[PDB]
Amino acid sequence: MPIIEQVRAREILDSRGNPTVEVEVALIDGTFARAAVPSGASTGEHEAVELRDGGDRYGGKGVQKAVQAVLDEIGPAVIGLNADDQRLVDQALVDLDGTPDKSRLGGNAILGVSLAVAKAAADSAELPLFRYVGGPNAHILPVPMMNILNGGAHADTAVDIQEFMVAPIGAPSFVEALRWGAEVYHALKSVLKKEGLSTGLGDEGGFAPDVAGTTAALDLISRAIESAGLRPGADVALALDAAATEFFTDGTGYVFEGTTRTADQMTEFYAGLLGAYPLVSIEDPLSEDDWDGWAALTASIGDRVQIVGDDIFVTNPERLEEGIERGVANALLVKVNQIGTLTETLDAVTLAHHGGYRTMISHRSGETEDTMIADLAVAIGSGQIKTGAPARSERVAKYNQLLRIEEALGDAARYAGDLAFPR
Amino acid sequence: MPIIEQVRAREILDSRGNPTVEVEVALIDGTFARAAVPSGASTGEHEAVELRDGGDRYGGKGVQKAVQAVLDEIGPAVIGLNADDQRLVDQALVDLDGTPDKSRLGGNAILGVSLAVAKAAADSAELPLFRYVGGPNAHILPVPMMNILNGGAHADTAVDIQEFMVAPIGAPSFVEALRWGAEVYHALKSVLKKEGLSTGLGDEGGFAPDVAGTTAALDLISRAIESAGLRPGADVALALDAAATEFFTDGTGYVFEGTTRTADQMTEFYAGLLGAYPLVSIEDPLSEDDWDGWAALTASIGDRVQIVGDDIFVTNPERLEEGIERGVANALLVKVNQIGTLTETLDAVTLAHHGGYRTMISHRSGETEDTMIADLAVAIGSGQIKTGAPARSERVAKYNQLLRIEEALGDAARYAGDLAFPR
Amino acid sequence: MPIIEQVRAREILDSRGNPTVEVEVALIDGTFARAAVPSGASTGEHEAVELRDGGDRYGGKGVQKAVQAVLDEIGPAVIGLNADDQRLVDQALVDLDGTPDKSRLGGNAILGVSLAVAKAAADSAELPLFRYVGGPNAHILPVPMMNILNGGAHADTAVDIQEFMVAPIGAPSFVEALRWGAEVYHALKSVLKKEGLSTGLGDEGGFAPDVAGTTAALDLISRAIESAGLRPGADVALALDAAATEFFTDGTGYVFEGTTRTADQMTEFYAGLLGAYPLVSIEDPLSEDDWDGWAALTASIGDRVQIVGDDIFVTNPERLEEGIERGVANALLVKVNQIGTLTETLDAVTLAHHGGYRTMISHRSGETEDTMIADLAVAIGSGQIKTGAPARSERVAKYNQLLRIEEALGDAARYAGDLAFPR
Amino acid sequence: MPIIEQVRAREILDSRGNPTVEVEVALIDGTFARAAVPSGASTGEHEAVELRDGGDRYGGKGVQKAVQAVLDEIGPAVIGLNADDQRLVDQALVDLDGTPDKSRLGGNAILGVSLAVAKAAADSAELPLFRYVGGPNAHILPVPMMNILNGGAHADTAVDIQEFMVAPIGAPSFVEALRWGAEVYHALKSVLKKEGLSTGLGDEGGFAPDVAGTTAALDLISRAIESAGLRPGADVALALDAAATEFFTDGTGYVFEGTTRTADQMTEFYAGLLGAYPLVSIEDPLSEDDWDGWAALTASIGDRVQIVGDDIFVTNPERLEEGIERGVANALLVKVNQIGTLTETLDAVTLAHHGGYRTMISHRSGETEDTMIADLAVAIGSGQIKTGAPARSERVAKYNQLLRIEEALGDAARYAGDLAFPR
Ligand SMILES: [Mg+2]
Ligand SMILES: [Mg+2]
Ligand SMILES: [Mg+2]
Ligand SMILES: [Mg+2]
Ligand SMILES: [Mg+2]
Ligand SMILES: [Mg+2]
Ligand SMILES: [Mg+2]
Ligand SMILES: [Mg+2]
Repeated sequence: MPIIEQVRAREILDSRGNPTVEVEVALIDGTFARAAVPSGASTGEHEAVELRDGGDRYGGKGVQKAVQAVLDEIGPAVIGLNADDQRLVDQALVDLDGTPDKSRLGGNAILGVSLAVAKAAADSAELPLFRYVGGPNAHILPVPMMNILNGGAHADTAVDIQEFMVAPIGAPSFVEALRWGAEVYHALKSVLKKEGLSTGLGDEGGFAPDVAGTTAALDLISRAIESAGLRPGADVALALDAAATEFFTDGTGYVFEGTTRTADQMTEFYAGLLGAYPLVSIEDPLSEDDWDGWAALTASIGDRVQIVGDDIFVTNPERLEEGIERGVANALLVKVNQIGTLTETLDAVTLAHHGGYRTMISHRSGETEDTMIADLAVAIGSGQIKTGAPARSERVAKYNQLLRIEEALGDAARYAGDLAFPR
Repeated sequence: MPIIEQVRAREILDSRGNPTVEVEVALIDGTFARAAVPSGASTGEHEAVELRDGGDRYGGKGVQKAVQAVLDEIGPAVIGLNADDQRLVDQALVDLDGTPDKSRLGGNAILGVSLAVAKAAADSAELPLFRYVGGPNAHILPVPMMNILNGGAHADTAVDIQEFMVAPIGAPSFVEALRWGAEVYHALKSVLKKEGLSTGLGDEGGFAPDVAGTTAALDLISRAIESAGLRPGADVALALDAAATEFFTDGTGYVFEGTTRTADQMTEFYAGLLGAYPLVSIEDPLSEDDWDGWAALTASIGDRVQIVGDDIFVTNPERLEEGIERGVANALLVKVNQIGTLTETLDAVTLAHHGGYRTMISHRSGETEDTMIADLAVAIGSGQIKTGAPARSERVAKYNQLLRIEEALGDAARYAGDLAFPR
Repeated sequence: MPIIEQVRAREILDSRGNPTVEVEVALIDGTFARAAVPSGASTGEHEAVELRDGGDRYGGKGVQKAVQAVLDEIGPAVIGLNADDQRLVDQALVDLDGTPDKSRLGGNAILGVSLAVAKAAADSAELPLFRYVGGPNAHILPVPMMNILNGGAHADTAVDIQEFMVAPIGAPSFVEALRWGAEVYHALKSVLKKEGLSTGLGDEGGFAPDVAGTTAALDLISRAIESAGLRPGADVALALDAAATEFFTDGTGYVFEGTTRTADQMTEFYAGLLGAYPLVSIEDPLSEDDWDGWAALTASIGDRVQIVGDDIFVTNPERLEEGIERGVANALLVKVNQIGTLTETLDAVTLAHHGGYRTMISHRSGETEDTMIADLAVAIGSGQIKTGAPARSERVAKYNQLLRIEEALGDAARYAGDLAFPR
Repeated sequence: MPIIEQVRAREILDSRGNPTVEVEVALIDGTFARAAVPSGASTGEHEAVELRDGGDRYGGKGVQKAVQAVLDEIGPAVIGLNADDQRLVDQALVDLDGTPDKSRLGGNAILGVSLAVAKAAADSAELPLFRYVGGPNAHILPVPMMNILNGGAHADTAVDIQEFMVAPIGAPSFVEALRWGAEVYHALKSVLKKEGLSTGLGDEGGFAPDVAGTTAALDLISRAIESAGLRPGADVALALDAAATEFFTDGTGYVFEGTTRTADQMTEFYAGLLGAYPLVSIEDPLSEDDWDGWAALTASIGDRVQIVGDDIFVTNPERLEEGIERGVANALLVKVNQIGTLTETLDAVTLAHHGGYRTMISHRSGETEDTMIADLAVAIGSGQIKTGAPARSERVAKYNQLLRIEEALGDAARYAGDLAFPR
């Protein structure tokens, strides 16, 4: 039966060398699932809170407190519930915590137990995780948005756009899309090494060279796409993650490239970018509190390009409805550890689907060898995924799992190429 | 394993005394599921073709040919595939037929095998059918739209609105919604018996009295709602199924109550109805070819009420996209036997979800003791269902199955009342 | 029964974005294993060769040919053998190939099948992989040598030594050793900023600074160790990977720091290093063909430091015996894919144990999410491991698996700290 | 599961008619393994002591109270541990005893439980007892060293060496080595009968003739090897067990053959023997405490012959490290009941492997029908075994078990002939 019997937790290291929680759920017969909780560089004001130790051990980032919370409190609080009742167990956890941010028990411990329970339920049904979480109709493979060139808050560089991403929208299958992405990645590596720029990978596997500006970066990416043998826009498109909050001082304006601008001038810069390049999506173009500027930008360019809300929404339904009503950000970015449980994740992605918003399962800066977000991007049928460059196998494990998913589907699979970017 | 071993078929009677197909799929384990194929009265032409015998036996409606087709072709054509690969088996069937409307093998045989395969896959996973088809997040119980008063193409009467439906949107749970529906039904029965009107149930369990007109019918329904002890609009709302095609002569106009009117005057009549009554939804307000009039009506009153497309769309994605682009009919009506397979059903309901359209799992005129559309309306989370009045247990089996579903969910369940009719 | 039933391979991406092989050997019971084959940055003249595709697809590095080889020949050539007869299957493969380098079938396909059948002959007995491969006495956790600072043939800067490593030899347990390593890593990450340098991770997770020379690098590392809160030598030692072949022009001397030197001069440089720093191990100090210089260096400084043979031996027993005879390289470096199969690895490590040589299970430049070298370094009881810096979770997966191994052992485990570097 | 459930013990007779202990560890599954504890003719000053009854029953050698120690203390003290954790259970026993030589509970009541659990941690995994203890690479069949001619402390004779042994190093396989040993044995039996001597078997199956001097014994053995059809040195070597502690009066000297001699004289006697005969190994050449003479003898001839201590080390790691650092003897005998547990045995054999010492699993004077030392000599890959002459089926059971092992290996097996005696 799918009734929880044991809940264990241990402390491991994530892809960046910081501690994190690993939860192992054992069912009565022997079904034994294991899930590790990813982490993020920016805490925010609305996400769930990670319960860190604090002090001098591990630089104050130990998670012995969350491990102890799982081993003494959450364990018996879920031992005995029904695995296939995700909403039951997740409401149990959310009430056992009792706070609107889950900070008393930490979002990481709760998410670890939630995810391991979902994995054990999918293992029990003998379905594969994507089939369970998505049902019978889970057949779509997502377009990998590969962040190949890093800037902004990741390195000392003039550019302040965080992530520059390519998207192989013109590929016939998913495996060919992965091949094109890897080829563009190596072509860009060669192009960089040619101009005496640094080829030291950041935290996302993307490069961090000292480029002149955003336009020079996009032109370098276009050169790399051309050198691979493809056609920009018809085969490979471009995408941005601006993260304007990382350079927005409240009440003065967005200091961009040494020139203070209003929301209007940022929208003009974005319009120029969209004109001169085959951009298909921009993520967090303005700050997460400048709602009026966001509505202005959605009116201006919000039908020639996809507008992804990464920080303005925190995968919270309560902020998602408020952004739906005011006509902003016709796209969501689903990070599973910004909400704390799988159930609220599915609810927010449903709420964003029924509002005309595309979604995009995304990764964190500190990931692990867990490849669940691939299964989750296939199950919910998002048709987009953002899980880094084809390097640093914490990022490549996701692509490998998507390859295995496509092979397991077989003739049923469909690649969501160019059907995810109509504009 | 979920690999198909045997496929049988027999000929049974539906709720109206006409033959239909019953398919029994037996898996290797011992999982043995059966499913019967419903059949409606009105064929919208675009929908899949129902392969009948023709002749003198059973009035020319025998289905011995579909039974033979299942026993000689489809059986070995699916024996050996993987049950959980719904899209695999359904594409196998659709190619084995080879026609754009499945007329060579009939939509009924193909749908019977599809549904029995889905039932055996859900039984294999040991999940319940709604949990399988909907995943982990299948928790919403739909608002039952109970057709209590029949007119139009169902009896000799001055009214030409086909179905008059009530909807308990104000109930706290699903059980109380069913109770309120049954109480309104019996109150209306008493109100009818008082005025010496006929209490002979039609094909939907609804009554067929010789009332003056649409307004008199709605006033009688409001009297019945008041006599039950509830408040019209706050507790119970009203709904219409016009089926205008049943009185639309092409090139002349909608002959309503002996007066030929254009689309404009029909929209004015509908606006008057919406004003004087708490109508929340109208289904097929105009013909299925008067696209311009439909766009006009969607612009005029298509934000004060729900516009359900029953015939203008036939659960076909190719017509659904075309109706999406032209701004028409912000609601779909999902009939499983108008498309022929479960897979295309799920695809059309997905396509209508991501377009701002609410859906509504619906029944046919000739049903059976099969309660699959209840599980299907819970799984896809439509939040609405149309399965007749609480009588004629081919209609009540669905409500009973929804009660069992709610009991099995428990604390996780949520009634979709007042969240499915914002206007 | 542990008899092989199926063997199937697919093509995936490794940690560097290049293709590689992944084999999945199922057993007649249900045991289903999976092992991906690593590949290094640079190979030599004596190891087994990888069967790459060549051409334009994937930059000429596709492995579709090795996948096809597994699926047509290696598959049926082992289906039916006994899993626990590791010495049977590996000789079967080695004869089926027929060449001294496994060129006909590629070392990668052979190694994939070897490792996967080993992971199934350990999963069958329900033992854990380390307990199987090592027996009942497998209880020692190795000292992690963490490559934190990269140089030489990687960042093309003024440094020539390839890998600078730290080794927490003074820790009480393994988990504290991992903590100390991570803390030294994060301290160096800040010392770099405090000396105006870059924090771009290389291929091993180590940093790529533009520091003056070798001595400056060791001084920077010592500063980071002091800033972490530990004591150099008593808590944390140091290590080197000279990789002399990358700067040795045959017929002339080693070109170091811009000067041509003889073997004697390099030995004096290494002695000056051993002087002012707590170096415990140097790897490949001279080229893999300068045997006489190797004997000289072994007799000179082979009593005060460990001498690791990385290229002078390729995990080949036939070269290992010769290096044993002439008195060189008191330590071996075990890379599993430089010999092509598990059995030859076990034989070479046995041969190096019975000769007074310490061993060190090592990683390749392109790894995957496979964590077999952790189990293998616990099983053979090497007491040392070299698997990169605590970053880039293709490196951190090994440390996480070693943590799980220590937790599973419990009181039995012993950390081999300060018992692996007597000199 | 490998969790101990029941532990029993009874008192049986060994090969010499003295009582001994027989333990029967049972597992929860049904795994039921028994193991009898051997006992030597004479103990020393550092082994673990046997807990004899003392008194008049069985000549004071009863073990009725070591049988009781297992049924009242050790039983519940191990019932519940994990079989595959040899380190765990063996440390549990060693602490439950609490003495430096296991005297409180006897070194026979503990070793029985150790062995009978290991015979269930191998029976459970369905591996054979030799694959478990040695892993997957256990393939080497040892060179049988057959003691065919007894002298010294065994019979009233002018011979001073204890055991004269032959070793078929030139055989192609193990079965041919056993055949050659048996043929030499019968040839010697015929030569003895033909030269007017006695054929009374000692405690090892070897003969006890009344011959004069060592040289005459080696000449008899060489004549038997010649008469068998072989040639000394190329086919069959020779070996000695001086056991010189049995005639070393401390402070006076090695009185033998009517000459009191110092350690220096014995080295010349051994050198003369080594010259005139093809000796490959001498066991206990000088004494249990004459360390300086041992170092001298190791310097003198310790690279032209193997030096076995057996008594100078007692399979105790503590004395082994001292003998390593002083580098006295090139080899040791691994007697499992001189250390008390299986774990400490493996630890000492590992410690002596990594020091340049070859090992030799050996038997005791009083053995049983237990054939564990064969499985243990092939698992640790010692390449040598000393288990008596091919007679007295307590000694032949070991050879029969090695034959079964060689048959079960198949093509994987390798005979360690002439690779175990390079000198
Ligand atoms: Mg962020
Ligand atoms: Mg972002
Ligand atoms: Mg109809
Ligand atoms: Mg209708
Ligand atoms: Mg190399
Ligand atoms: Mg190296
Ligand atoms: Mg003795
Ligand atoms: Mg002896």
